[PDB]
Amino acid sequence: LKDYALEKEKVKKFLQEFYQDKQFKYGNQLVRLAHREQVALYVDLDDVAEDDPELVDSICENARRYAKLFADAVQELLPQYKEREVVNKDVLDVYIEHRLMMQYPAELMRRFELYFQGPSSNKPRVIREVRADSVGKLVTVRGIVTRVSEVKPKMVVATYTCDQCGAETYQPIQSPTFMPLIMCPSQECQTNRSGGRLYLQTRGSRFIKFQEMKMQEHSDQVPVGNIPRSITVLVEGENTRIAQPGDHVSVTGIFLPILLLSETYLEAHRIVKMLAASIAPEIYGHEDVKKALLLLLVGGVRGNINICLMGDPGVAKSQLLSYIDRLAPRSQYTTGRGSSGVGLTAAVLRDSVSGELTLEGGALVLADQGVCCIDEFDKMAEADRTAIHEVMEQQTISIAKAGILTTLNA
Amino acid sequence: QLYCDRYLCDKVVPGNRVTIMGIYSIKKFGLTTSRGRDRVGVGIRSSYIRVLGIQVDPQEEEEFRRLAALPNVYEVISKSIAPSIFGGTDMKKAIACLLFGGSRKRLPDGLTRRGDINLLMLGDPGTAKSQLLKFVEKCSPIGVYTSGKGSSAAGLTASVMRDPSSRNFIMEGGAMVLADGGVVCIDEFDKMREDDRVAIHEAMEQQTISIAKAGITTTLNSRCSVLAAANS
Amino acid sequence: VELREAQRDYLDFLDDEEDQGIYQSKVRELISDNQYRLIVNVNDLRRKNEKRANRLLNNAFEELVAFQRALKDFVASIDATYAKQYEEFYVGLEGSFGSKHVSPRTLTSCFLSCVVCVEGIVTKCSLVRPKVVRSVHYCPATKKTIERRYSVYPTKDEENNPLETEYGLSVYKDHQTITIQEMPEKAPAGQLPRSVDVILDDDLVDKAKPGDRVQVVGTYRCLPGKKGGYTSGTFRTVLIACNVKQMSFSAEDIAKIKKFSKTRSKDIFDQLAKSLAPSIHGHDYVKKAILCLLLGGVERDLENGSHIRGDINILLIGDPSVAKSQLLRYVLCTAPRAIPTTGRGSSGVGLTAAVTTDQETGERRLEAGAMVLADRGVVCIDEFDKMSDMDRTAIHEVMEQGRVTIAKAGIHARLNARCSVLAAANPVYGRYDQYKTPMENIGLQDSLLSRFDLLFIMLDQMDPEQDREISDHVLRMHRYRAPGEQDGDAMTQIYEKHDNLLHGTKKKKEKMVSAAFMKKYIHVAKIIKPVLTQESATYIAEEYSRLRSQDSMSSDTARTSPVTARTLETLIRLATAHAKARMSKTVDLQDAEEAVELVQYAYFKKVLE
DNA sequence: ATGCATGCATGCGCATGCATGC
DNA sequence: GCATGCATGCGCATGCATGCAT
Ligand SMILES: Nc1ncnc2c1ncn2[C@@H]1O[C@H](COP(=O)(O)OP(=O)(O)O)[C@@H](O)[C@H]1O
Ligand SMILES: Nc1ncnc2c1ncn2[C@@H]1O[C@H](COP(=O)(O)OP(=O)(O)O)[C@@H](O)[C@H]1O
Ligand SMILES: Nc1ncnc2c1ncn2[C@@H]1O[C@H](COP(=O)(O)OP(=O)(O)O)[C@@H](O)[C@H]1O
Ligand SMILES: [Mg+2]
Ligand SMILES: [Mg+2]
Ligand SMILES: [Mg+2]
Ligand SMILES: [Zn+2]
Repeated sequence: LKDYALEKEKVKKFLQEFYQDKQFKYGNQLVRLAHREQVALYVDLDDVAEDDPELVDSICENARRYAKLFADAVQELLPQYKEREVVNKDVLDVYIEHRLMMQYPAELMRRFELYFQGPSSNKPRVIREVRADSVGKLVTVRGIVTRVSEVKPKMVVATYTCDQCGAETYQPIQSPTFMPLIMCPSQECQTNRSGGRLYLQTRGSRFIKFQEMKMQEHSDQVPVGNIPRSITVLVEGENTRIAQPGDHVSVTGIFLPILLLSETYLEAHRIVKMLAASIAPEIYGHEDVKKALLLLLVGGVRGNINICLMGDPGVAKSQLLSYIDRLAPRSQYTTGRGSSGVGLTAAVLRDSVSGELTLEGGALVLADQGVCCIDEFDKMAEADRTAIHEVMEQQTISIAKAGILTTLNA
Repeated sequence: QLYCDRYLCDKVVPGNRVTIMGIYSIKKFGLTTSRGRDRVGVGIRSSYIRVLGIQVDPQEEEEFRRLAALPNVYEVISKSIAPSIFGGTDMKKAIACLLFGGSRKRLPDGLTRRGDINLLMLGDPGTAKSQLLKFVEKCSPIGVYTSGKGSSAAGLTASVMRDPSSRNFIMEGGAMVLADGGVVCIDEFDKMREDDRVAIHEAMEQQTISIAKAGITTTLNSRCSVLAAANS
Repeated sequence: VELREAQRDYLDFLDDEEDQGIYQSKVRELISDNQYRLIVNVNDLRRKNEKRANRLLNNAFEELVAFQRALKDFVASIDATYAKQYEEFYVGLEGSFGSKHVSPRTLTSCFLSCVVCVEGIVTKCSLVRPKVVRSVHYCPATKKTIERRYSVYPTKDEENNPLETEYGLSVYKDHQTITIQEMPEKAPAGQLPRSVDVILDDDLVDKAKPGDRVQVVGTYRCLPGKKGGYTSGTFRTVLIACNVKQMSFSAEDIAKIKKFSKTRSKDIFDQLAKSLAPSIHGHDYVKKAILCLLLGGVERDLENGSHIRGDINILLIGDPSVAKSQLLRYVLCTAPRAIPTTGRGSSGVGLTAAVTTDQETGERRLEAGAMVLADRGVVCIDEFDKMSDMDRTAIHEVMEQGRVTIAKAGIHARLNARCSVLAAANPVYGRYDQYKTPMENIGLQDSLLSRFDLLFIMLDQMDPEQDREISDHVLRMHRYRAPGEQDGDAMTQIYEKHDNLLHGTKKKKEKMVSAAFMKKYIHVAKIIKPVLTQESATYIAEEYSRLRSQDSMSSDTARTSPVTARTLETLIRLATAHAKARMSKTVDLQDAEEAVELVQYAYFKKVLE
């Protein structure tokens, strides 16, 4: 065991004594955060390595506690660096100013979020190997995003106004479901025993963006004869709208369970994305077949280009397609009937959060503003060929079937 | 509904014709208010029968040794095969030696060699071919009779499915699978379907059937002698 | 008193170092390997103490607890430093149980509270879940910490102060549930199967997968009726596993392998090819090709991420009764991961993994196909001609790059399919017509043949001497009876013992290699990674150029398969396999010459007028 | 202490996709 | 070139069992 006051003081002095980068970065960050010119601050654990490394291990073992400690330390440090009022203040800032002018939960007055970035010395793990030993620790995972949910608000602190008094009641939320209050716990109502009833307020309450996403293992890390496993990641704060389906990402986060069995999930902190005619030097010849690929990659000024290669077997057409798929930033590769029909166009599926139906696109939708590669084109079905022709000539897909009536941009 | 306890379990395979002696009783699970859409029935208890009895619908060694020790066993066996049918002594002898059958042999390399005999008959209608097949089916300790295209409610070869409710691999016993070491008689050899025709090749050659589906790969054993009839 | 005596007996069992024991070395290895599970043979315990074995079999929980306590004490005595990490150790069991070897169909209540062994196939699996052991809570208001152990979740302090949970300080253990079904090969025909439920904890969670054949040893227990004023009197039975085994190496045979290699060298490949299958007469080139498949090539990966295939594919075509199915069955028996898939037995959905929408959760999951399971293995396809075109198109991707791409809206994946294929097919006319060209007889598209590496044509030539030799061999094999078996009854040295019938009087000058030694040598050779030399590269290139230019030097002979760029890779792969045949490091000239001879034999055939 | 919402099959009605047979 | 047989997802309602919040 160890007292948290000493470690809080150490964090406070660390946030103020890290000039060794020459400009004082943390001073500027705190100034921007105090003047409402910045809404997110990220802490480098590699930067902490200059100080005592025991703090790094403690954070890696009890990340949530130290995140809260950092948030409290930053909140306490904010008043010192303040110089001026808010230039342009919004509704929440108006409520904060009015409340200060006239105990309040810390997160209610707080308007910033803190996150941890994993140390470079910490080797990334595998989705298959994260187990009970990693519960509560800080981990780094590399994978591919497959499903993403829409952005929706989520309550943080609920504010209630009484029927017969001007007092405002505050209720923190730390559970997926919460029980609303009924009676007024205000001192005036308690003394008078009036029994007034509270009413929820949307304006006074605090909301944060919420998102769901799913990740899968890379095909290289899959063991012999097995199938890639999937993990679920929650996104909140400014980290929202970063990940998209089909992208290769690396996420640093915390492994936490949900309630004696339990279900696990990940809370994200940092998400990151992973002549000149020298395409595939491994292949001899085909000098005049490589400039066309370069022009296809560059594109025109609709200015799209479509290229087809017909050839006898054994001249290695597939390797060029694979190289093009790997080189392009947004690319999709199809082999044949394994991704026919529903694999292209789009389909309707249930939602994880809303519980309703939403449209998820196929390979063509994912390859929007990118390059798509098709192998064994002559073997495709008639419907797929018609869809490909529609994409080539019109650049939009039209779907009109039972339950689906949409026009997708491709 | 029937309830079996202790040693009475597994004594009956589904499909058997049984005569059961027991006690006619009713279920007792306390009391409960009538539920569901219909509440007309009042004071009705489900009934069942508690089963207590089930009936299913060394000296011979010397007799068999004496029968086999004679010098004229072959003629006696040949005459014993369908005495009602006139002629066809050679066919009767062939049917008898098919019924007795050969011997299977394994090898150190792990390969196996067939120990069963297969026969084919061609002829004009009215030559009493189906009668011989029925006699063989009745005489053999294990025997199946089919029409080439399976049967009324059973196929010629096995099939594998997965139950969506329980996620278990259910196999439907085919005509070839239902017989192990017996004789399978097949009339109308010409009208066989494509999949069955392909499978019977492996069934006759290696006496095994290999079935591979999503998440499963199995090799069932079918050690069946085949007696077939066909038309011109 | 009884528990203390059992613990004393268990402690006495382990101290065998002064009695030629091995368990002390096993414990030392476990400490070295950071493992906390020991496997003890039941047969040895029964030999040393029959009463303790009988008590353990007839009563599991108490005896297992006592044995775990004894193991804890023993590990403490050896190195108490290691015992600090883990609270308790776990026990594994092995051996022959006899009457307790019970199939899922024969499980009864007579085996309650006992230790049983079952063999089956896995059909249902569940997600890995954590389970709480200890909980730690902290009170920010009073700066006090509380501890709870589990074998009610506190939320408030004594003065109603809120409590904050410390997830990192808590202890969790893995948990999973699986289902085992009776194997269809043993279940009675026409009857529904029966299944058992198994619980896996700690390090045994990730040792099973659906569609796999396993053997599980564990205790059999009932589950008590849950809370209620009225009980039905029926309890559910669930197996608690202690050891799971995947049904399928020596120590001093390394000296034998080294001696045999350093002695024979060049003759190694010839002897291995000759002794492939005594039960089959002739077809030396086919045996050599099968041996090359068993050895295989070398997979190469480069900086740009490009992939080069290292597997070989062989297609055999010929008249009926030339022992092709026998060779396929022998390969199935010998190969470690061998899967037979006939023409119409499995469709494209069975050979290739598919997507199924799970009704329980609403998600979409992947179910592996036949080729997906056979990773780094062999797939045998009899009656290849009967296969539909679409299945061939699906198999084309695996034959090209050994990968499968699947995509259905909401999910997309790429699975590894690095396998090798044996195919057996019949001619379109039933029997191979000598006069007609091979193109008409085979009746296959050029792309499919090109994706194959080797094509073999076998003919049943009715030559009197060949017929005499074949009849001699067949009747010698048929007359053979295994030694130790009475006549008329119904139903490891490097070189096999000579037999008067299996080998013959003339063959006394030579001997065949034993199956087990052959398997070990094949595995060791497959481990080895050879390197290509500069001398062989120019020779191979020049011979490839000669082969391509042979179009003007083909005389009256025809070509079975077109010559493309894949033929050079086939040459290199066969050379690499032949280099793997004998334990070496570099590719030599004769190594490439053997592959060149094989290609010469396979690719060209004379046409009779 | 009691009546009800929910978890787990199962029938119903339907549309959609893959294979083939004339 | 197309209608049909054979899975399979989708959406839904209905019935049987049980477990406890007001
Ligand atoms: N011009 C070339 N240079 C180098 N290698 C080649 C060339 N042409 C073919 N190859 C080799 O031949 C093989 C052809 O296989 P693949 O790419 O599947 O052919 P295709 O794409 O025509 O089906 C490749 O592995 C490649 O290494
Ligand atoms: N050689 C024979 N001896 C006695 N009865 C015969 C003979 N040949 C034919 N029959 C009679 O004629 C009928 C032939 O019908 P069936 O055996 O069904 O013909 P198939 O089998 O060729 O269709 C039988 O019922 C049988 O009683
Ligand atoms: N060269 C041979 N040596 C020994 N036995 C042979 C030989 N050729 C054929 N046979 C025998 O003939 C049978 C051929 O059956 P099978 O292997 O199914 O033929 P195919 O595979 O050509 O259809 C085998 O059981 C085998 O014992
Ligand atoms: Mg290609
Ligand atoms: Mg008839
Ligand atoms: Mg064959
Ligand atoms: Zn009030």
